[PDB]
Amino acid sequence: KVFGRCELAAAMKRHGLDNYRGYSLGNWVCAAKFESNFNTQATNRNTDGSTDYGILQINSRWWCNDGRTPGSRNLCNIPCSALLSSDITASVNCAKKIVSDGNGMNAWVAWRNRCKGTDVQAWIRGCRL
Ligand SMILES: [Cl-]
Ligand SMILES: [Cl-]
Ligand SMILES: [Cl-]
Ligand SMILES: [Cl-]
Ligand SMILES: [Cl-]
Ligand code: NA
Repeated sequence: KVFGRCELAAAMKRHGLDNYRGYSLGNWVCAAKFESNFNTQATNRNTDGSTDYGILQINSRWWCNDGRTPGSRNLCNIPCSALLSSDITASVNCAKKIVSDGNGMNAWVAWRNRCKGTDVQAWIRGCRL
């Protein structure tokens, strides 16, 4: 599923991401835009053989099991394929664990390079929330 901007903002708000660990909703929408272009089916392989999955590009090196990342962890206790669903619940719940692990949203490279320090409120401007 390819979300619209305001559609995704509303879904993320319903799932408790607005101001989660102090990160306003626009931060999460901006991260999803640049990680996946709002596409739940996005995948990208990393140099070390791990793979990033879904709307927030969560990495099989630490967070999910895909059966092909030897020596990795599965800290969200899910198969990585569950992060590709049109229902974003699994991605949101795993992202909550990630953002709580000490490094905040710096875990998302695209957030750090393209959202951090910008006017992220623009990503939810005009949306009925
Ligand atoms: Cl957009
Ligand atoms: Cl915001
Ligand atoms: Cl594995
Ligand atoms: Cl949902
Ligand atoms: Cl933080
Ligand atoms: Na893994």
